[PDB]
Amino acid sequence: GADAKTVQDTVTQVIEQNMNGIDNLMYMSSNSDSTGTVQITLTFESGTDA
Amino acid sequence: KEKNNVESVFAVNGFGFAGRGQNTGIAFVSLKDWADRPGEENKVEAITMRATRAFSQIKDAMVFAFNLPAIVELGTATGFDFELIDQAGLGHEKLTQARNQLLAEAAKHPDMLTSVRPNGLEDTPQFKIDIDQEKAQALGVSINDINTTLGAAWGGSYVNDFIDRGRVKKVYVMSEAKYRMLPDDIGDWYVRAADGQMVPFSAFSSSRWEYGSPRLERYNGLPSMEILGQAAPGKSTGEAMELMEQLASK
Amino acid sequence: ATRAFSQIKDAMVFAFNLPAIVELGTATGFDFELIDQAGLGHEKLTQARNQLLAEAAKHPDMLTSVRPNGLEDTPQFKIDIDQEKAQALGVSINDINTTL
Amino acid sequence: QEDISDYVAANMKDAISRTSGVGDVQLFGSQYAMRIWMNPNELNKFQLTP
Amino acid sequence: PAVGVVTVKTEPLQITTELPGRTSAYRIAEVRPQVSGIILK
Amino acid sequence: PAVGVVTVKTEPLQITTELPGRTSAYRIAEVRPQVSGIILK
Amino acid sequence: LKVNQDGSRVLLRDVAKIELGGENYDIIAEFNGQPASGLGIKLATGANAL
Amino acid sequence: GKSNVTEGALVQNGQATALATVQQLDPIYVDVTQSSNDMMRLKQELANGTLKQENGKAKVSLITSDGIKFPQDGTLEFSDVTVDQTTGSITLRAIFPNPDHTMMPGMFVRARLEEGLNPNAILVPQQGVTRTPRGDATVLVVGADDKVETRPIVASQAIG
Amino acid sequence: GKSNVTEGALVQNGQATALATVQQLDPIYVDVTQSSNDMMRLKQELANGTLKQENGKAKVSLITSDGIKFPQDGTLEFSDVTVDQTTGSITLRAIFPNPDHTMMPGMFVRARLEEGLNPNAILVPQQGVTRTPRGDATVLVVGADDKVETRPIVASQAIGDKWLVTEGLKAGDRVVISGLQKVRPGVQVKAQE
Amino acid sequence: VDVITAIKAQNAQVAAGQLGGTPPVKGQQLNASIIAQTRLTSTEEFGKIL
Repeated sequence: GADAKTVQDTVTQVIEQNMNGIDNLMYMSSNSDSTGTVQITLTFESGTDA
Repeated sequence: KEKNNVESVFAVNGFGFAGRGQNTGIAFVSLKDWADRPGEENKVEAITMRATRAFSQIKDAMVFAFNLPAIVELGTATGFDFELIDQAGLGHEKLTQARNQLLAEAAKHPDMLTSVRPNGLEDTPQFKIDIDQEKAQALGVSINDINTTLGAAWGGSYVNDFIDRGRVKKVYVMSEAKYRMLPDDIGDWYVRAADGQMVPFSAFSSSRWEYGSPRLERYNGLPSMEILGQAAPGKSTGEAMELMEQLASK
Repeated sequence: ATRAFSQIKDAMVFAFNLPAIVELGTATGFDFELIDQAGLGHEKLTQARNQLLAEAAKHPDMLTSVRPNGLEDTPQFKIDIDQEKAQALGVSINDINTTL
Repeated sequence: QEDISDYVAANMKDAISRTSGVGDVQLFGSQYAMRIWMNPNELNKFQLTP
Repeated sequence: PAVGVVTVKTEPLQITTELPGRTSAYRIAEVRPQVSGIILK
Repeated sequence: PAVGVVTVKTEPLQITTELPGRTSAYRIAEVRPQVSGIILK
Repeated sequence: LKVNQDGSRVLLRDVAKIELGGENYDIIAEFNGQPASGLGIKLATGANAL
Repeated sequence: GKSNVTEGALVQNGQATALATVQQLDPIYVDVTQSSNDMMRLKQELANGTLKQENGKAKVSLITSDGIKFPQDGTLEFSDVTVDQTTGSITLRAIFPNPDHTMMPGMFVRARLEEGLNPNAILVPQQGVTRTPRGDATVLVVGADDKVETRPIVASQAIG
Repeated sequence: GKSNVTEGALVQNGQATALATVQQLDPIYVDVTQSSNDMMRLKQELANGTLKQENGKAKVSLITSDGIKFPQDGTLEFSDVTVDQTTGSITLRAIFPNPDHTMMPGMFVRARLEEGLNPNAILVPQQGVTRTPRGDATVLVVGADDKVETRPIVASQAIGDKWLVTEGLKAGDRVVISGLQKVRPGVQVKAQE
Repeated sequence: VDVITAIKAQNAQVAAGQLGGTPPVKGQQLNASIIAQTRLTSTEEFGKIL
């Protein structure tokens, strides 16, 4: 039921502030939407263990 | 004093290995390039030894300058990492007591060792405070409100989050320091009665000093007191470690 | 298809057939990011972004097909609760929010 | 030092945290978090509680 | 080894009860009609 | 270094409290039977 | 905090102040005696620190 | 108003309820609620400023619930000395004209009070105002020699 | 005050809601909520002893929400000894002059109320105050021998940064306050104050 | 339930705070840890669970 904004703030960044000190991170991408949805993608060096 | 070898300082109050807290702090130094720190005096060991010696005339401090180890993952310093343990359940005290029993005896061997200390904390005086909820219920204030009216005014407490410049941070409510600095203000705090009447916290409350250790520690799942220091100049550590093990026996 | 659908109204539509690999490209388009370092805010970015595109779009001899991947703002239905009224009414917020 | 304290944690640490090779960061400072300062006597003045 | 110390010196003390006392009107006396009937003016 | 500058002086400001409130008649009377019985009409 | 049926407004700030501040005031750094805030920086186990 | 009673329903002398409520329209009342120390702050504010002229019977204006401000201001009537124990309420009444009966008493419409303010001391555009670090505004401010020196300030009520 | 009734509204005799509220603000009363157990020690101490008073009753102070003391003090009228059931708290009604119209019926403003004014207080910096054994103030004061000897005592109620301590210490005692490392009991020591 | 909530009520951890904890007043020199209600260690205590 939420907007993307609400989602982003009480969840997305919440998780973001936790995401650290994990190896082979190239980058992290995130999407919040008014569907009440989240997807946070973290891109790791190839051959990094799945 | 050390300006000549010292480029810079980075110092910390409130944080430091062997437990946090206001009573503890630590320093980070940058010295100048060796090429700018000729001779051994301008090399850290003496720099420590000097600073260590001087810091002896400090008051209320255990203040120890130290170089790092070769592998710095295992330790903050050079020197030797030793474990006192409570095997027999002899309890915190004998552990504490029989610990000093060592630092007592070891202090008579500066020939071997230097700057020997515990890496761990002593029992402090905790302030215990006691509800009689009966009186509280008798006064028709519930206890949680106290519990709220307590932890936050005296401890502060976290609530929930907000956003500052596109990112989240934390909400805090707490008493102004001047109102939380003493057992006096304790009952300067109030509670509203279930009938709406405001209730002095001291009314239902009682308190006393206790002790606690600000910290506790174990080894391999047993209570243990680490001890630290160095083999005095000219002394290899095995000599020192060994020396300890002998003193470890008494 | 790409040509034909174009004749429709309202629909960013295209047919596509995915390359040998998502990442692997012998010569296609790029993946770019405007970011907010200062917490400037979205609207500042859009006007920063739309600033880039409008400047971007001026080099067809170099740029082509420069597009935001995402989505423009939309009218919303924003209730501003007068709180005092409610609690002047004795209604509880969460129930209000809840009931919403 | 608080002005600096917070700009760090927010603008830096996590990326510093997400950085390759960084397994842990530790702040010296603190992040801003709203400090509400409770005057008991003004509560009772208003008959109020935390 | 020298030590910081402070000698004894009390004698002087003043303690008081400080707190948000609840003030009230000196005399309120809401006006409660000695009579029934309509309010003219 | 050339900047738009506004030199500050004393500017009288009548901006003041904007606070809450509820409204009432005046004019906020009632009709209370002072005589007891059945309402005929 | 609440109001009245009349609406008289009992506010959060209607008793005590409020301002930003560090999560804890526990910690302080100075640098060369200059007020400071800093980062403890740990190498994640396994990396080339250079 | 309505008939709080219907016909045939028994009545008792001076009974609890009222059969019905008549009400006026011309001058309506809104209850202006004020915070204790503020009313007190302002009364010692009397010490500096105010300055209310003079004609010390103040103007009052409204943003009606639509968010539109009531067409014409209204008379701030009196000052109650009343402290609602749960409130701090300084609550006043500024009687307001209602020719079109748009006022509809009982509502919850707010209201701002304009008191004569002499303390003409300071204002400032926002742009010269540096919010963060917040709690402290600092402005870039011309030094004596044209050497720029900002100076700490207090930026509280942003006036437009 | 306001009118509980507009014109035309019926009223009864001595009816429940008074019509209008008269009031007299020149003087004013401040009911001081007091912890029941507290005032005990008060007379408990005031005969304890010591404590003291000004010989009269009663001068109350004020510091209002501004964080400032009210323009002047006020008179404590009395103490009604009845323990308030749901406040479990004695109340103090101190009539105060309010010929500024500054005070208002109810506040309830902070009232600092002067008290026994202890004639002799042992005030040890809460630095030098180290309890032992459990909850027992141990002062490290070193006598002429300059061999530190921690002399157990009980710190009185905390005050300022220091402990008032009703007992165990005397005047002229040099408090061994800091140096908690270089001083184990009995060790010789060179004082600094 | 009367029993339940009571059990929960009076057997628990009530965390407190510090005397002298941060931020202090300048002129402070007596900060420690505050101790307040805790879980019960013995049946008889539980009986006094009230």
